[PDB]
Amino acid sequence: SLIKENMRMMVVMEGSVNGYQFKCTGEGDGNPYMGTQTMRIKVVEGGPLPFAFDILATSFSKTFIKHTKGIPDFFKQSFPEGFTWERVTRYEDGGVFTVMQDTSLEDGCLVYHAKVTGVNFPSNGAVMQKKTKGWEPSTEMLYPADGGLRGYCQMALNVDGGGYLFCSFETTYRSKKTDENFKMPGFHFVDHRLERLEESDKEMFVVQHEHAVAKFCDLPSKLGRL
Amino acid sequence: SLIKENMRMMVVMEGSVNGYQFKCTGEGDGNPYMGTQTMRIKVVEGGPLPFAFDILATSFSKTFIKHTKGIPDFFKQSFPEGFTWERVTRYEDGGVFTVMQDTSLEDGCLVYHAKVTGVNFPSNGAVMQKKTKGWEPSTEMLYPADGGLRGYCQMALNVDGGGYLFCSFETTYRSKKTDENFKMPGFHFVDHRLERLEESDKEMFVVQHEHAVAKFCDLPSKLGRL
Repeated sequence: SLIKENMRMMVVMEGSVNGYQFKCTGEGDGNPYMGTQTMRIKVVEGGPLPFAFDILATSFSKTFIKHTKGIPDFFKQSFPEGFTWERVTRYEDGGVFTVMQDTSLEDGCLVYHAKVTGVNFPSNGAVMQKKTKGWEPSTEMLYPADGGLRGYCQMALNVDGGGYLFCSFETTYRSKKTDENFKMPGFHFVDHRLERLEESDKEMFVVQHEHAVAKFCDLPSKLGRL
Repeated sequence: SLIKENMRMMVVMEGSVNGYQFKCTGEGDGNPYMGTQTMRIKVVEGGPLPFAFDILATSFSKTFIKHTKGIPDFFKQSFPEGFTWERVTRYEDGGVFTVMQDTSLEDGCLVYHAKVTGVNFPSNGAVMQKKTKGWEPSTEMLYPADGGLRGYCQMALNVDGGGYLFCSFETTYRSKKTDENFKMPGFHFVDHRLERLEESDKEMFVVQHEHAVAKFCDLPSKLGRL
């Protein structure tokens, strides 16, 4: 199959946050069926960034989700054509981060192109003041909609002092493939845990890891529901 | 302890939806430590309601959450004083459901008083057209805030035709107890599965059941985090 037990990925991210232009590139690898992946990222233009790199974290890889309980895999099924994802993240303090991402497969390497736009981040907020300390894990809720797959997520960002900064997002994943055999998943969840393993040069070099698993609620049901 | 292996509860809910006044009463039983509970509800004023009972479901019981390790029980620790919860649920189609709830313990029985207000529910929406078919399970994300415990949830309501209606809410849980020995939990999740077991008389009688468990993310961590 096109998606092997071990896969490499390359990324280019370009955009702006509060009008500040920047560009990042990255390369990594992972085990798509295990739901694990690692990415080494460099800020190639605009570094050192005047905002917390944490806001870019979720924009740097859907092919690396372990699918349990027979939940159809929207992403792995999309190759060789690939897919796109579009998202809007709203922070509790006004900041909004919108992304349009394209995922392709070239010569056996996954290729990502993310176009990002961050707006209205408060000048004295943790993001613009670089007082963030990584994300907590989260649970995404998904279901078919708008000719694709819709996902909703709520996340908490650790901040200096021991508090948290909340944000939520809605995503629409769209397949570039037109296949009679394509199997669409139904309502389900994806547990995520994105952790920063390393960083250097005022966040101009960052190493991120993510573990993701598609699953159903583990609680028993009185009606025989998933 | 004040909260026993088996507990009963009594509830009174009064308020309005889109200007329509109603009142409900209920009594239930559960096992607080197992995280299970059942409530038998009757609409005593305004029935049959012109809106889907489903929108009231989450307003009818935090004492019934299973706890294993690492997460102190904000709710069970609050007795005998009890606690309150305040919440705002926003539906993707404009409807907003706001609640102020009081939880007390009288003569060994849990007593709930919920004051609710639903506004702007679209006339032709699933709620006002009574085309809803129960909630999917969900995962609530919690952390300390505003002198209490903050909770965020995202829920999907099944609707006639096989689709879903999305909503999300933010809650603030406040303990009525002042105790220097009170242990505040840190960041965690609560998995919920609320199901309707029975109903009759155009929803003038409803039996709901809920299973809830406080937990950390299931996924392993690369950094030894919880």
